[PDB]
Amino acid sequence: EVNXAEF
Amino acid sequence: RRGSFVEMVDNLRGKSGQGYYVEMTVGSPPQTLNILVDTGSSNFAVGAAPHPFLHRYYQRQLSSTYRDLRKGVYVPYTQGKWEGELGTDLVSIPHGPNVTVRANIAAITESDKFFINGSNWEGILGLAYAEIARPDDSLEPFFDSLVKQTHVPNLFSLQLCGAGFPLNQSEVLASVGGSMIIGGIDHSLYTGSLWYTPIRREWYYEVIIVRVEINGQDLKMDCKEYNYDKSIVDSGTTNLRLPKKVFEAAVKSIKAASSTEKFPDGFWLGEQLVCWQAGTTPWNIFPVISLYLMGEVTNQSFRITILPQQYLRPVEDVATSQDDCYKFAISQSSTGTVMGAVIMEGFYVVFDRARKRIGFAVSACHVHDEFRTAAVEGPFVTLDMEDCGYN
Repeated sequence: EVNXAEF
Repeated sequence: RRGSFVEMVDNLRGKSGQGYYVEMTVGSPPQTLNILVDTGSSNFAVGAAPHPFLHRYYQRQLSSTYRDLRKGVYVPYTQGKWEGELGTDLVSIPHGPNVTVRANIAAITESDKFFINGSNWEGILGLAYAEIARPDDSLEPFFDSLVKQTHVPNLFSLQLCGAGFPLNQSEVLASVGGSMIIGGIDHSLYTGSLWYTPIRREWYYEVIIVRVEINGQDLKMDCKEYNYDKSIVDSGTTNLRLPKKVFEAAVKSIKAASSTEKFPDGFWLGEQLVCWQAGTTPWNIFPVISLYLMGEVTNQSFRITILPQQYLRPVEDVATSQDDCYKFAISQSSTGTVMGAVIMEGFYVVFDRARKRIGFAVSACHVHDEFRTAAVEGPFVTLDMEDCGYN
């Protein structure tokens, strides 16, 4: 699984 | 009917669980690296030192065109993060436009849960806007440099192609995983018409969802909840991620629709696979899911509809048996809706930056069966859609 920029 | 950007067609490889990547070269002489296509970020970065999962990496000391920016950069994502050193160098996309540009590059020197074993990619290409680039928006994103330095139109489009069954690393390597058309729209990649939704703000590729249906049944929530805090299109995220309240309502409705069969809670939480005897996956008991998106015309919306062939992600069995297995690729989010790869696999997606809009059309490579197909349909008379946007 990938979960790429913070939130 | 006709596809006019053949050199870029089929230039991607990968799968939803590990990302889709395009071949690129950096430096002089050219160093070839596989780069993940990420519309959810804005930094161009490449592994620049050995790592257990990297077969190759960027060696700055061997590029005569390398320029050191003498500045560190740190980028954390929803999952994964890396630390790097900034610089610029010449970059090319072999199966892309025939131009070379000088772009910012973050040479990754440390990382955590970022690179994936057997993914075959060694870098990331953040295609979103400067507003979310690190350290700040003064660091020009790759696509911006590309458009500023060439005549490439300010648009790109993505056809992510899921196989519908699992692929090991060697199969991923030998198979076509899709297309990234830089500078245009290739008409052989979709069927039907392209419907466009406005990009709400140029930071992430943010859109507004105005209605959600599960097998035609309205989830019936305040539409603000669907974009609670934001809704983005992200090629670098596997799942369709939904705000906590929307996720709970959606799961309740998907469980009620597929209730002829019962699955462990672990399945609905996206943690455990479910398997069926070869060829017997009961597609028809799972519902289609429709997301309605704000249209470009006032009071008009359109919908994109995906099938369980998109939201049930193929995974290899524990014993690599002949069963067909999957994980539920819909999960909760604390940072808004994320239209990830499992949504994008149903459609040809046009990131029309020049006209600040995103186009959707049924993909010529979406997985389906003989009874149902993914769909993009419109228009629907929809009111006060901007009320759906969260501020």
